[PDB]
Amino acid sequence: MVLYFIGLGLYDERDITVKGLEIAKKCDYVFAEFYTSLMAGTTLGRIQKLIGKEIRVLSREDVELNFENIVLPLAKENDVAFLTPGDPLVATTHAELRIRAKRAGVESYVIHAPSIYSAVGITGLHIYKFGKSATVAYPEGNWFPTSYYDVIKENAERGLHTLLFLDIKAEKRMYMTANEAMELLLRVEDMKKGGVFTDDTLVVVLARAGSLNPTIRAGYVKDLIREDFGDPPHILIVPGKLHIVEAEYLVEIAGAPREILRVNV
Amino acid sequence: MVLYFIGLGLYDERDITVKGLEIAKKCDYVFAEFYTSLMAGTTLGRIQKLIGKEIRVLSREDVELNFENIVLPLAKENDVAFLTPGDPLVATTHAELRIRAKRAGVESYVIHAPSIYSAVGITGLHIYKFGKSATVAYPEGNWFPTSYYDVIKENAERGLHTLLFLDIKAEKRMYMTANEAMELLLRVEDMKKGGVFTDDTLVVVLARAGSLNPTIRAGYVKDLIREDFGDPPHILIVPGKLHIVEAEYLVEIAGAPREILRVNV
Ligand SMILES: Nc1ncnc2c1ncn2[C@@H]1O[C@H](CSCC[C@H](N)C(=O)O)[C@@H](O)[C@H]1O
Repeated sequence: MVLYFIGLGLYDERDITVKGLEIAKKCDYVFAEFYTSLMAGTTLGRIQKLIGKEIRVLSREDVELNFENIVLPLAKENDVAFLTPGDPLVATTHAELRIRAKRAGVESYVIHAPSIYSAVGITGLHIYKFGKSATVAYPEGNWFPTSYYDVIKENAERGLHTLLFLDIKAEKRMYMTANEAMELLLRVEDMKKGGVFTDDTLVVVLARAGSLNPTIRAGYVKDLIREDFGDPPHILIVPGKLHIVEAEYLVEIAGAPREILRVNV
Repeated sequence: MVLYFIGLGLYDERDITVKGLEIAKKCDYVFAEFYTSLMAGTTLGRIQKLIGKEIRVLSREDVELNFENIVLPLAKENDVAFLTPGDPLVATTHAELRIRAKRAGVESYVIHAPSIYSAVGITGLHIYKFGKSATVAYPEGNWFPTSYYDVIKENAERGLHTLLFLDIKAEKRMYMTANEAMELLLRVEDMKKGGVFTDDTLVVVLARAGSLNPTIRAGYVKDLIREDFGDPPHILIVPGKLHIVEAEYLVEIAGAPREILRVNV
């Protein structure tokens, strides 16, 4: 008699909230997708073990095309759950699935979970200072995406930071790295030459948020473009004008160039 | 030798992640702060009983002035947990505390949890479209702060949504309602006449996020300004131009008027 959208969190199976676990343990059927993001700290088995239910995984197509044929039909006579990495409604199009649920006469509920969108708080950058966000997508064929480049520009002009979700092709097991994302951004700089992303632009990389030992680094592109930030997933951030306290955290915690301390007011 | 920054999540004692609960249980000492925000759906006692540990509450002064004298000493020789509502380090002042830990030769780890900053995804508004964030503060005495008005203006100007955290007098335990916030914004409009917030402005109200039954309502100020959204906490959102999918969700799930489909898209 219900459908639950339950978030699994940032890194491993324990990133689920107690609410989400207690509820998932009591559902009759459990579905999940693992294409919107990457949980590099667990495995399907451990999750199934933690929840104590068989977890039927779905592909982007099963979801996007047959959600109402695969999941909804059961939600009518049973308690069904749909799991996702991080928060189920952040940087996905899952929200519209609630509309399908409604249109099918199924009540739906949402259980949140830690999201990279808020997790960036660990970088020491003020969350309220983040502007519009964007995704650095893989180029395909002769199509060259540049929108994400303009987002950075627009925010930087207001002194705001930019959060850059990195692309992903789960079926191919391809998880864009920050290094890759930086390369792509430099290329776009050649094209537009708007002085947005150069070798002297300060950036911050967060890898494996949620793990006890995430990788947090801040520095100039020229020096990080070649750095190894560990296994994915990675997120890239282009800070705006920094508050002194932010710079302090970047230098003290993310080992950034001690020079960023002398901010330009 | 270890300090754990553990987030308590959105609303009640079950909004902590399994990771945060287990880690908290294995800690020798447990501290908590409830001045950046509160956990409206639970009590200190319900949290203590869930953690199975005595929890010492610290004031703003305790943390901001004597964190190194109250919390860190015990960390140098034990496993200490510092709990906070939401997701740690989303609150501006938190990050600075990791530096203090370092200064004392103490290791600190962060255990994330759902933040309202990311939970707003349940409103159907695309997360990437959220711009700079602001807080609607209660005017007091000869001080009438209004920057939050300019934040809406700059965001909406760029087609971006604006998340407004509503003021909370933690000690006094008073919550600013969305209605109160709307009234304030209508007054700030009469003073700046910038056409940023009026009776015809479309807004979204999210109450008790995290709860299984939050209140998600969308509509024009003139219709919502005196509507009862239930118990706190309330979050107010002034969306920018809407993508049709966002609008369809607001109408179908948040009871928004069909009118927004042609006026705000
Ligand atoms: N633990 C983590 N560390 C760093 N980046 C992460 C991450 N989890 C997700 N991301 C980033 O976000 C992208 C997925 S976008 C979907 C986000 C998800 N709903 C959430 O709430 O987090 C990834 O490609 C990656 O760039």
